[PDB]
Amino acid sequence: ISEFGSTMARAIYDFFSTPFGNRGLATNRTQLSSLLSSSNSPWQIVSTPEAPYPGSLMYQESMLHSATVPGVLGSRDAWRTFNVFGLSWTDEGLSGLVAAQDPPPAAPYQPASAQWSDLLNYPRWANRRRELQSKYPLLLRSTLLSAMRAGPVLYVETWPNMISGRLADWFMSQYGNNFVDMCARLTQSCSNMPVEPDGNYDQQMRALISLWLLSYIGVVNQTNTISGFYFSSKTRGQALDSWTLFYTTNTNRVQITQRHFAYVCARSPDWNVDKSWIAAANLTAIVMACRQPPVFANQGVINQAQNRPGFSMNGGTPVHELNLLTTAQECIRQWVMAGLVSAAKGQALTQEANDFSNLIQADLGQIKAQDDALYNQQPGYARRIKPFVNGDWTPGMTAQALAVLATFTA
Repeated sequence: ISEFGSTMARAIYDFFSTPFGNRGLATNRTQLSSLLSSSNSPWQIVSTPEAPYPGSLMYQESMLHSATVPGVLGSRDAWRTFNVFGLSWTDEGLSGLVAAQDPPPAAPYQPASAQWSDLLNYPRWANRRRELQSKYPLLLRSTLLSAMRAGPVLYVETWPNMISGRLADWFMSQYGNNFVDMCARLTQSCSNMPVEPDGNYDQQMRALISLWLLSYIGVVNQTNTISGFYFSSKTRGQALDSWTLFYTTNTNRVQITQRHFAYVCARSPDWNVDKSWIAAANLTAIVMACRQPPVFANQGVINQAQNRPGFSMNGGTPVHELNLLTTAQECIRQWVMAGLVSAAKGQALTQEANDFSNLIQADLGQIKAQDDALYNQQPGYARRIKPFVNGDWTPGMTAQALAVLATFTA
């Protein structure tokens, strides 16, 4: 940890496309169509058959970027004849995606699997910088999901008396609010981009992610607060989980002595149902977009994402992983230990977590198995969620990540 953190404005605008397998990019035109806005814009538990989970849109949008963006970078007129999956751009500014001609003007673009793009090769983005910067958090979010072996990474940073001054008043203005609402409002505030490293929006987003995470893992709770603040949920690891911002006058307040940083990813596929992890993953992309962030350890990203200058390196910042169930269980263990619930209410809670994780393993397991089968056999099949492997359900290195995160209060 540099004592200052990541103060450098962003100067490199790299994009990493989604890995795909034997039958190409696991999307089609019906799925891509479904992601667009009323105005045809790709840049603007409510499940659907097409997108079963919250984490579905994240994956499916990474395929939309990978299909549509890397193919127009060739120049100023690329958009006139460019088409992919039956879609074409409306203008050089990539405002909207509409139906292509068929036959098209040129041969349709072929997405490439797990491939890097320098987005500054787009002449318009090289000259009108503010219009790349405003799209880049979306594009970075895709890039990071594609580079991750499992679920989405979080940017996790604490610093000496981090919630104070106007940042304190800001958190107090949100007393009793839901975490996901807070995240959506900040996304909302960032639309008109000007996000400077260490500015107000930046410091809010970083402090929100780590306040939340440290409550998610149980080390921050009502007996152990950051400048009074903590998130709470009545349930833990369960369908009903809902994190509310609370404030305490009279309980222990941590004394952060130094700056702390970690990248933390979700190992287990239940990340797909976790709205708070996903909302934290979205802020993470806005936070990372505005700066040059820590360089990833190579072992933290898939093979095709290694050794990208400014992004990944031998010796980079490690990516810690969390099995979500293990973490729910550990959170609960922290709550019993803090005297926040009885030892018997701890068991009830563990059992409702274990029980919910059972229904999610099975629902995702079947989505996986159907998707895998259909991807290999049905041409032009649209996968509904990022591919995973059954081993992602083990704890893995969860305990290592919990031990590191517990030091973030010191």
